[PDB]
Amino acid sequence: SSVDQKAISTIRLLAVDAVAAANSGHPGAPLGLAPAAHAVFKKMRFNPKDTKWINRDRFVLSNGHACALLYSMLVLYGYDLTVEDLKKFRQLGSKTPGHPENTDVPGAEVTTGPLGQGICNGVGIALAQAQFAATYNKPDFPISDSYTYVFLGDGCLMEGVSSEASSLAGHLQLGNLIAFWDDNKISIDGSTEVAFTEDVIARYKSYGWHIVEVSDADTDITAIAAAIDEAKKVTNKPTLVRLTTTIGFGSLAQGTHGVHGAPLKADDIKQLKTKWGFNPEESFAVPAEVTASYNEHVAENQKIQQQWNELFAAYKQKYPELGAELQRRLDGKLPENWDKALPVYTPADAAVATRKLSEIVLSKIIPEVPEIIGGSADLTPSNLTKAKGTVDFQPAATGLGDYSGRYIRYGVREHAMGAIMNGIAAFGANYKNYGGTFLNFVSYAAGAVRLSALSEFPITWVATHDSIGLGEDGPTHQPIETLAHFRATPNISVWRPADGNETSAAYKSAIESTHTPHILALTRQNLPQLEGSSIEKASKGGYTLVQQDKADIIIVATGSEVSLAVDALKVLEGQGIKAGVVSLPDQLTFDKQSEEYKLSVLPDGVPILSVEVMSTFGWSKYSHQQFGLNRFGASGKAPEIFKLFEFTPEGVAERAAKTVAFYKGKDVVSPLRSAF
Amino acid sequence: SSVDQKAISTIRLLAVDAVAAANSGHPGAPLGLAPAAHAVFKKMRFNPKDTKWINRDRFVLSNGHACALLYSMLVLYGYDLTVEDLKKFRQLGSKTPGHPENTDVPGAEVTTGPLGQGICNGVGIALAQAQFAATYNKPDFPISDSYTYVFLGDGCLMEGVSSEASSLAGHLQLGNLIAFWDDNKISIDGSTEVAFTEDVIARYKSYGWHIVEVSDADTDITAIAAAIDEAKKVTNKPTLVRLTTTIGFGSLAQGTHGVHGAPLKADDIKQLKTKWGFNPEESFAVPAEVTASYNEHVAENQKIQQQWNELFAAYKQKYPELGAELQRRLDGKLPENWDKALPVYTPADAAVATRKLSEIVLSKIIPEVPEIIGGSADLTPSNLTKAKGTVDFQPAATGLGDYSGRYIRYGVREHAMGAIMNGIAAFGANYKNYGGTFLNFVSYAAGAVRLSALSEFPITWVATHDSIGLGEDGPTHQPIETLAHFRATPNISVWRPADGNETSAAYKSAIESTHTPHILALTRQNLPQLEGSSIEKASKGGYTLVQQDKADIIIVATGSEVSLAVDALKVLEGQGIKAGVVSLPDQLTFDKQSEEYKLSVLPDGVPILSVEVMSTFGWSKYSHQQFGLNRFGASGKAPEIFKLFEFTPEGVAERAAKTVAFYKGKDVVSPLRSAF
Ligand SMILES: Cc1ncc(C[n+]2csc(CCOP(=O)(O)OP(=O)(O)O)c2C)c(N)n1
Ligand SMILES: Cc1ncc(C[n+]2csc(CCOP(=O)(O)OP(=O)(O)O)c2C)c(N)n1
Ligand SMILES: O=C(CO)[C@@H](O)[C@H](O)[C@H](O)[C@H](O)COP(=O)(O)O
Ligand SMILES: O=C(CO)[C@@H](O)[C@H](O)[C@H](O)[C@H](O)COP(=O)(O)O
Ligand SMILES: [Ca+2]
Ligand SMILES: [Ca+2]
Repeated sequence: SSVDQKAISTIRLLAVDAVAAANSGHPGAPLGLAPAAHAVFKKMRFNPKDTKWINRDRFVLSNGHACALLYSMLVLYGYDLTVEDLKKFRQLGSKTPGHPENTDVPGAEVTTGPLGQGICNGVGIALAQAQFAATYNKPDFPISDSYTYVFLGDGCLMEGVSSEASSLAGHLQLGNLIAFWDDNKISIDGSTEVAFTEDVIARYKSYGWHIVEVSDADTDITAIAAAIDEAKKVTNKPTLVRLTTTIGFGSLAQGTHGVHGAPLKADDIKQLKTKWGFNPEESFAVPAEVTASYNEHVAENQKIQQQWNELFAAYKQKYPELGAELQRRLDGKLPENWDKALPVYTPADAAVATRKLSEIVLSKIIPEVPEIIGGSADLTPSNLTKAKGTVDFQPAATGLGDYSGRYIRYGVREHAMGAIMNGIAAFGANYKNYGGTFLNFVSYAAGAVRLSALSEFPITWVATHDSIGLGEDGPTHQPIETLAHFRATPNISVWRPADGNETSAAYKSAIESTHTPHILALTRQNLPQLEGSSIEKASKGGYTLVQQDKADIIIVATGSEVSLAVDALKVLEGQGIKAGVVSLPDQLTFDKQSEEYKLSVLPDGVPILSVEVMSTFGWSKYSHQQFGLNRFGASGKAPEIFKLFEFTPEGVAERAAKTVAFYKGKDVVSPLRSAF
Repeated sequence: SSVDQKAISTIRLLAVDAVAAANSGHPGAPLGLAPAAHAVFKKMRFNPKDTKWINRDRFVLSNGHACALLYSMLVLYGYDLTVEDLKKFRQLGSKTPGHPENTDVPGAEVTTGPLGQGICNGVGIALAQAQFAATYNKPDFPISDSYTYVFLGDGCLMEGVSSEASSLAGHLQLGNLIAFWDDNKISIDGSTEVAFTEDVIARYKSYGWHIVEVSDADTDITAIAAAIDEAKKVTNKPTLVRLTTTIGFGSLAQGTHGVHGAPLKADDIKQLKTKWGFNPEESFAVPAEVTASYNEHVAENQKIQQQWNELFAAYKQKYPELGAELQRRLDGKLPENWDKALPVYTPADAAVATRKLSEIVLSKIIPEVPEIIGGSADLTPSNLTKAKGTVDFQPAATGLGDYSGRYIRYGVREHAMGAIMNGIAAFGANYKNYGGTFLNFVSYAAGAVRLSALSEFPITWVATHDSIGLGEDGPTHQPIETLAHFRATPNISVWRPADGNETSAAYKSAIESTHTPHILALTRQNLPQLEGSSIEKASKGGYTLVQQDKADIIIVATGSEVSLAVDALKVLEGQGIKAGVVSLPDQLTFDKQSEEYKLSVLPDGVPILSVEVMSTFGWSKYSHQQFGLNRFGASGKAPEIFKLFEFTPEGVAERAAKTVAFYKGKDVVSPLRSAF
């Protein structure tokens, strides 16, 4: 009460002092949201000493620039983050980076800062919670009953990705999602009147959300707590709580854009402290009564988790099969020998498009690995991402699925699908989740994909129609730059399998992943089964498909161009040129192999030509010369497009012959060599 | 009447026959939207023989997969597109590609197919029209009074980019925008009930749009025409017309997802023809009464344009200064010697961040070039994109600006900003428009940026905070992959100027552009004025900044790393190594120079090391070894991040020395050489 007010002041002043010490960062939203943070964390169930308790409530700061607020809460509650870490806010190597990162910050569920992402991550956490609860809960066994609390600002509400995810969350009736809009009428460019005058509340009602409005969120923590209680009674709608706040509340500069994103003036900090009963000569004060009050809540939460552990033990007795499955998932382990379900092919099998091979893999592994769920952005019958016989993830009230379903209809929402996948991964419980679209439209989701990599989440894009091989839809659909973009992003495995065995290797990697997102670039068109491919060899990312001791040239290729390279080898033989072929289904996986393995694939002393029907960027890592497509495509029958751009056996052979000639009398060393 | 019905049938059957001949494409939405297309084009003012008449109404097919409908309208109205072109729908090299492309299709204002883009392009066309009208119209001189008509589907309404643009368009009170939702309750994955159950109409009202609902848009062309008349009376709101249609109307498979995206069965086409009075044995029928009726409307429109030409002549008499400016703009010519306003610097001038240099350029050229308008995605005081003293583009009713304003508050809406910029460029009248955000968040707009390149639109991104040099905001804000992504996209000039003179060259290129979008990657941090830079040399895209005959190594760098390379040259001199320095402010501009010019910059016989604090992808085009940053960044003071990653004079010198050693006794040829 008095202690509640002191806690709020403590939070506010820790945040302002952290910004002040860094002389960098964002004091405004922390000042405005400290009452709400105090109220929400008092309602949340969490263990600072076990950040991975699966039935914890989750908190996401979607307005991630406000992270001094989050860090202050985590410090006050005794997470593995201290006042000394706050004093190192925004400093190189600290645990308090300028935007929250789940890899570095204990209690940061996701990485935010790029606006709009966190609320979508919250949708995914809530989606996973609903699916998890439907899969495991039993009468008298509420294994999963947690909530997902999200703070977001005007910036997040302006980013289209949040509209996508909010439309979908309302459709999915996600009643355990409770989001709070920091309604402070200020963004970087000033008043929201200059660019953001829509009726946000009316829009959220149009999505099927419940609304609670708190008119004085600067002080009315009673109403904020009551809004949470109200939201919990509305079990079939996500709730948006409108928190009408003053940005920078208490500052001389409150209610202005100047308090958004720069440190307060020293005299402003002094009057903040004196107004709230603190010592203006002191920084980073933590009144012991605040610590005590917060510790009481932690102790209660720890007793809740202790009881949850006993509930889980009793669950394993009453439901031994589900209990063992749940234990395995919480231990982060896939089913024993699950990969024996992966399809295997021989060169005698028929040609198949890698999108169809992907369908077949999914159909075999989904029944074996319950923690696989996924969907498509309105391309299910084109991406081939649904296993026959599975049920869609939908609220049962719709009649269209159930929360125990495993297939998500994302609609035409690639960016939100990407960020929702990140939230599903962030939920934990070993979820291995995927999302289908055309490769060219993965680009719509770049904001989220990049965060999958930075956050180290094992999400998977099923990215079909990978090239000019899709044909008639034409250049607005045909990737050119796309693989280069994602390969140039740290920590993305970009698999472009050539055939059945390679597609199984790509899935083995994607599903086994624990820290690396995957993009599977798959074909519309049929490709032959290759002589020399296997799951084992393709699992190395790059391998020698056709070994030619005494090669005059090695052709390195991916996907649809491996078969082309093999056909070019035969043309070259007729010209008296001996070629080897390397298949490079994943450059990242290949890069992580030993130097000796990599040199066995790309040796010294032989010219290497790359062939891939998109950008040549990156390919000089593996080749001396590069045959690619650095112009936009065309609308026509796919074989005619390939002929137009000379991606034919003869066109490849011609460039291979020119490569052999270009290096005659030169000393050639592997592209893997470098000066540093 | 009877002729109206025959026209609608003609449109429907041309579209279905085009799909049938290609055995590829999308018959459903063309069948459903033919009544609306017929009605809208009858209300539109356009000249098939002058696609660039500046006061034409514009039409945008945002659901671009429905382009057989658009092509049928263009053929029937006598644009430079014939039945023979329709017979070549989706065929290599035809003028009827599988999605409309403004470069290839007469009467296609923009390139659509990637969902959500076209409606945003329409917002930009309407924005430009409003700004253009406010700038030039005078009493009795309605130089510009045209409308922007957009067709869009459920897919476009699900893509977040359309929410961004619709929020902004409602805020901007764009009363000459009239959009039509194809409300057919079907997408690729089936019924919209599976993923898209929001109250679209309520959402559009929340943005401040006017609504008209047409309950039977399969037949009620009277109500569609009346909806247009109603929309035109609402001058301070964009209008959404809900067209309740049956996808594939008339087909045996109408009302199903199967009619969305594959050819109809032959017997289905036969019964379509017989039901509508056509010969089932005939394809591509064009009844002469339809041609006649459409020609009447063209003739009336041509008389309207003829009168507009006389109005323009009278305008030039009454308002000679504005008239000459308008003529110049319609001739596609910038003001004579406008570039004399570009700022010029010497090495004696102070260090300045290239974001601040950009502000100064804009402040000098905006007063000289009226066709420059632009804005920022809620980063105006950080991107520095507004010239002091200019007025924002806002409806005057808000009191916050005027439609004659030149500065757009886009809000936190990068993707819509990108697509709106494309629409402003598509309007014509020599508009040279720009949009500011942080470089890392240009990625949120990749869907639109790619279309800027494919559409050949001279738009400009003012992309500040380009690297780890931004410091404390950390890795969620620091570009790594971003330049590689856009450089790998065909037809994007990616300028990364090092200093004042280079920044002026970058703007000279961006503003003179007529077919190439520009991204200007600009710094937060200060950089020195370079000895050896000039507008003239930087205008070549790459140039020798420090010439060293007898160089042991050449260091090629961009942006902030050019000064670093110059400092490394001094360290190397102390180690007995002579270096030259190349500055490469735009790789695309450089690539377009003559081979002899390029070789004068990157000669044979000398190792070349690239230095740029982001991905090394692409750099092997210009260098033998590459020093870059292929991992994510860090949150800290920027100079400490540079030190951590060894982007220091000593760290560059060390790698340069290792490069010299690596090539000792090797024959080195320019990276510009290739085997083919
Ligand atoms: C995708 C993206 N675009 C731009 C930014 C730059 N940026 C950070 S905060 C911010 C404005 C935030 O306004 P709001 O969310 O209302 O925060 P508040 O001012 O209330 O603290 C912007 C534009 C960003 N972080 N992410
Ligand atoms: C950004 C983007 N994502 C995905 C696609 C793939 N695609 C084309 S049409 C379409 C569905 C369109 O549904 P709707 O707009 O309702 O069209 P209709 O079925 O009514 O013809 C999809 C998902 C695309 N063209 N663009
Ligand atoms: O327009 C689009 C996607 O941009 C879709 O309809 C796309 O054209 C699909 O290829 C068609 O629906 C046909 O699908 P598929 O034969 O490629 O599986
Ligand atoms: O959080 C964000 C952007 O992601 C913004 O507030 C960003 O941090 C800006 O850098 C701050 O507002 C400070 O701006 P500036 O000093 O870099 O111009
Ligand atoms: Ca705000
Ligand atoms: Ca539809």
